[PDB]
Amino acid sequence: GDELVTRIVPLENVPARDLAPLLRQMMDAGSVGNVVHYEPSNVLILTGRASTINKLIEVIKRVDVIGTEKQQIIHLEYASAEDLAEILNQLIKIVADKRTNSLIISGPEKARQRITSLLKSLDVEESEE
Amino acid sequence: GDELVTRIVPLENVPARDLAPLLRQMMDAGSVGNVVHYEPSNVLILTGRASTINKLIEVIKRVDVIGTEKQQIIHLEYASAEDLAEILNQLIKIVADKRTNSLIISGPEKARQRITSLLKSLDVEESEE
Repeated sequence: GDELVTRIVPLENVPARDLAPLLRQMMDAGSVGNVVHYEPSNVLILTGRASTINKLIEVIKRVDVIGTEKQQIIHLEYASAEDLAEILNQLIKIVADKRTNSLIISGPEKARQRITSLLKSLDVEESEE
Repeated sequence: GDELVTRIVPLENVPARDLAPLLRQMMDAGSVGNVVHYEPSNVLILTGRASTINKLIEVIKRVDVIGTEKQQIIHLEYASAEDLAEILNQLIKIVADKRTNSLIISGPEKARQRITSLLKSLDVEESEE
């Protein structure tokens, strides 16, 4: 409740700077005794009573996983990598592998899904004949 | 009704910035206790009583799907891809595939429809003889 402790959550996805008006606004939300502060390493360090920090650290993990963009690298079944590169690149990162033939992709999980749906569009090997 | 809660809808299609006069105008619409705020990740975070947030989050999903432009990639039946490229490009994105022969297209659903109607214009293989 009123218990004043310091507890520290980074925003890894984004530089935490963007919560400085928000979180010292949450200092500015209620009766003070609060500290919000920022390392270059992008950890967000807090001090405050138990509730103000409840919804402060709420803000912080929030802006973390709602600032998500995260890595995945995926196979390419048949089609040559350079191609699916050529298409998706100029559609507006995207990495190709011919040796093991992989499409490699970054973004949020919603980038994961959207470009997995582009993949599912073309995973098919053409019946060139 | 009067229940004050924070609830958060992104505008994925557009950067949510364009609702800052609108939604803090909806703070400014009625008796306050409201917060509207914006992540770089383009999620739009709200705080307010149940009705003001009813029509606030209304605004937000609204400007989402009315800011729609969304992806689809489509086959090309016969005609070479470079061609239908050449025409539609210089008509004022548009991606070609010769290997699997696909016309690839971005836009709203209304871009979907309009250029599906250009497609239906020429899907036909010419009787070159």
